[PDB]
Amino acid sequence: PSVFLFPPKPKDTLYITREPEVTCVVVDVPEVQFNWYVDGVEVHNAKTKPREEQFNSTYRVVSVLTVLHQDWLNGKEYKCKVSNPSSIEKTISKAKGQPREPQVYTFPPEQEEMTKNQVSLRCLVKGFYPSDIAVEWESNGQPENNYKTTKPVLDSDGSFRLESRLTVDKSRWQEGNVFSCSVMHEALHNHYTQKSLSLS
Amino acid sequence: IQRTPKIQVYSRHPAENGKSNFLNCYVSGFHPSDIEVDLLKNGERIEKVEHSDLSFSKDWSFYLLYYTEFTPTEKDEYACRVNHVTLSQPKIVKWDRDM
Amino acid sequence: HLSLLYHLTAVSSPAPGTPAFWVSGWLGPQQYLSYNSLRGEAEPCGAWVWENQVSWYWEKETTDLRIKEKLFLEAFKALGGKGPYTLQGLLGCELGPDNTSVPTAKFALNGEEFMNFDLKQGTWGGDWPEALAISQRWQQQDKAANKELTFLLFSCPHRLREHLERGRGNLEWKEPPSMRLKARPSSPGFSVLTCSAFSFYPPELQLRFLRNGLAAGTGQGDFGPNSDGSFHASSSLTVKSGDEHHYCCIVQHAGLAQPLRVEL
Ligand SMILES: *[C@@H]1O[C@H](CO[C@@H]2O[C@@H](C)[C@@H](O)[C@@H](O)[C@@H]2O)[C@@H](O[C@@H]2O[C@H](CO)[C@@H](O[C@@H]3O[C@H](CO[C@H]4O[C@H](CO)[C@@H](O)[C@H](O)[C@@H]4O[C@@H]4O[C@H](CO)[C@@H](O[C@@H]5O[C@H](CO)[C@H](O)[C@H](O)[C@H]5O)[C@H](O)[C@H]4NC(C)=O)[C@@H](O)[C@H](O[C@H]4O[C@H](CO)[C@@H](O)[C@H](O)[C@@H]4O[C@@H]4O[C@H](CO)[C@@H](O)[C@H](O)[C@H]4NC(C)=O)[C@@H]3O)[C@H](O)[C@H]2NC(C)=O)[C@H](O)[C@H]1NC(C)=O
Repeated sequence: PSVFLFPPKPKDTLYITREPEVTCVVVDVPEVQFNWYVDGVEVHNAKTKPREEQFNSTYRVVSVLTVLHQDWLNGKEYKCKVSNPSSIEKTISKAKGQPREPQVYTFPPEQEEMTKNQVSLRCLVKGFYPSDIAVEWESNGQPENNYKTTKPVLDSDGSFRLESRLTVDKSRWQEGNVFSCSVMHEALHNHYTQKSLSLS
Repeated sequence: IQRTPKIQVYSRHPAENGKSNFLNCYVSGFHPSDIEVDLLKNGERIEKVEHSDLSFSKDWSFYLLYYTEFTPTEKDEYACRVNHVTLSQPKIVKWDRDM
Repeated sequence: HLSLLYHLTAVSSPAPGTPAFWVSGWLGPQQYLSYNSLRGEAEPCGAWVWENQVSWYWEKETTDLRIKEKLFLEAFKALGGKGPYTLQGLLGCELGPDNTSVPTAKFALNGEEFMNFDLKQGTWGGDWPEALAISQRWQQQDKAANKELTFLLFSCPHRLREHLERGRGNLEWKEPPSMRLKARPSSPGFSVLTCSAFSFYPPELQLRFLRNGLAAGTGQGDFGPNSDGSFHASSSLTVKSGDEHHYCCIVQHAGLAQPLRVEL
């Protein structure tokens, strides 16, 4: 059997009314018992689901620890010890280092791509640290789903960067609708900023 | 976050048989604030039970005192039963006189 | 350095026949004040019931806590979002050496600190999106920030000074503990030594163990209130069964002139 320790979704770390959780998954298993530690000290508030059978006739066991928002932000370490030869430990945490504010740039479609059923709105996010970030889009203040975002990638200056592309219908753009790139990062004022874009 | 209640059971004055006293069940360190507390005599609930105001500590976790006027005896056993969202089953703590 | 702190709590979904908003008021470690949304009236608690107090004091506590009731319940509207919500507030003041008042104004959402009121600026703020939403709703409501400013910089310091003059007794009260020291068999070869302090005030108390007059450690301590604003504590130490009579328990307390040695 083998373990995989998963960090909280960044957006959950940044909205105090969302539930950030570390997910510790045990694969290729007959019963598993978990221990959890926060900067060495053990805690007892984890929640284990029942094992479940896979196509390949092995059991998968999942234990989740809810974490204090400010604890995750202060770089504390979450250790999930799996007991079943020995115990296997895994540890996870937020990267240490001077937090840095994301820079956000929006790019309208270049007339050339315009002659199409759909057009692509581009959002560049860079100069940020750590890599924990969430990106969303809105039209006239209401969420959009039809977008794609690259993984944070480290840049030559030791900061991270990332691109997001919102595909929309040509008409919706040419009717002059306000579109927004929304970025959630610990280093932003109230963990949120918005860059807005509309046909000039 | 969610926080599981700590449960202490103690008398207000030292436990003397025959002498009138108060039995306390202090429930603390819990979140959220919705919590059910019963004081038991011989594993059966006491109806004439009062409580302090639901309050909270510097860490924002809530606490609450349940108390009843009683007169302990050699034979009689008291306990505190607690239910909270963080508990899959009710939690029962017996009064041990030592503490 | 004595403090007056209100502990305020609102919930978006109160359980049947419990209040959506309630407040307990504290002068140091004693509750002097109770208010809830169902009764709608601030009331003295225990000994403060017969404080040498002015005729309108309780009407003015009521007025202020009703404005806070409305404010806390507006905050939920600014979140919209999902799940049920708990907004808690820790608002008060403490006296500083040269007739100065040091204020406190923190808030927590679902059990976690997220927002404070800046008394220099007269504004709500915190590091969190929910602090932006609630601050903006509050800051825009006519005179909210001014009554918050007034509650903390005028009302809390005056209330504190009046309670020091009119209720000096209540705060200087010294009830030293009644002590017990019992030994119970735990594991074969071993006993648990429990030192217990009953019905004491104030709450600061130190329990430690000696073995033949040498420090044998503090043990593992618990602490709790009684119904009457007095306190209880115990400390347990595990010991060699057949060794119990070599141990005693020492208690330091503001009520006791010299430390008190409790023998088995
Ligand atoms: C027998 O069957 C099972 C089942 O397979 C299942 O059967 C059916 C359904 C098939 O479809 C089949 O494909 C299924 O697998 C097999 O079980 C699998 O075992 C393998 C190992 O052999 C596991 O592979 C690892 O995957 C990691 C990533 O896993 C995620 O992504 C996939 C999708 O891409 C999902 O399927 C997984 O479930 C994981 O998904 C994540 O789940 C998290 C927890 O639920 C989510 O987080 C939580 O989300 C919730 C709500 O959504 C909350 O928000 C919580 O807050 C939050 O915590 C998360 O959203 C979700 N993410 C995504 C993207 O979906 C890999 O990371 C890992 O590879 C690393 O480690 C390897 C060595 O250990 C190494 O070789 C790799 O190179 C890689 O190394 C890493 O590389 C990065 C690169 O930057 C580094 O940064 C790292 O440091 C480095 N790490 C290390 C350790 O070196 C594995 O490849 C697989 O997870 C597991 N599947 C399941 C479902 O459990 C079993 O093996 C089968 N046997 C066979 C076929 O022989």
